[PDB]
Amino acid sequence: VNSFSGYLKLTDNVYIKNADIVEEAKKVKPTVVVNAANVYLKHGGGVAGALNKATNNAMQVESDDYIATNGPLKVGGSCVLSGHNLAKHCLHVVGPNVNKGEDIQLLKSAYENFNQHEVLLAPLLSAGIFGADPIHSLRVCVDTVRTNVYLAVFDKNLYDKLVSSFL
Ligand SMILES: OC[C@H](C[C@H]1CCCO1)Nc1ncnc2[nH]ccc12
Ligand SMILES: [Cl-]
Repeated sequence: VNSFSGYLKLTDNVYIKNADIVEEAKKVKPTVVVNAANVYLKHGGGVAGALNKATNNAMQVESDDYIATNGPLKVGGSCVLSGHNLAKHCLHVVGPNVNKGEDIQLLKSAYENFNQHEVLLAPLLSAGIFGADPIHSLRVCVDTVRTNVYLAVFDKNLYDKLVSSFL
């Protein structure tokens, strides 16, 4: 039993809800919140910009030190950093950004990072401003993640479409 509430259950392990991920994490304080990151950990917009704003830019300051030490992530890769005031940890995961010409096949690799964590709050990878088809991202999530994932969907019209179209 966990404290996630109001989710629709899609499979044995994937749950979904219409929610603002910033407000969800603040309420639940999950062990792991997933950020929709880029390889530079520059948290400018979309989920990333919103999560960073909620930390009063502490996420960005931590991220800049991480990059200065380690260099950029790989597309499809991840790193674990602090969750600041939102969660114990933030798993920064880089899904392909179609608006940059990145290979959509890397979306499965990106979701594989979730399997290193028993329970996660997360957005749909490569959705929103990353330019991929969200119905596709949900399908890859369900077919790749085996741990317990609670998916927050910002857009109301999008959430209803994912549920109604889910197989
Ligand atoms: O796939 C990531 C989605 C994409 C959106 C853009 C259009 C339809 O869905 N973004 C977010 N999902 C959940 N919480 C969020 N908080 C801030 C942004 C955000
Ligand atoms: Cl977005």
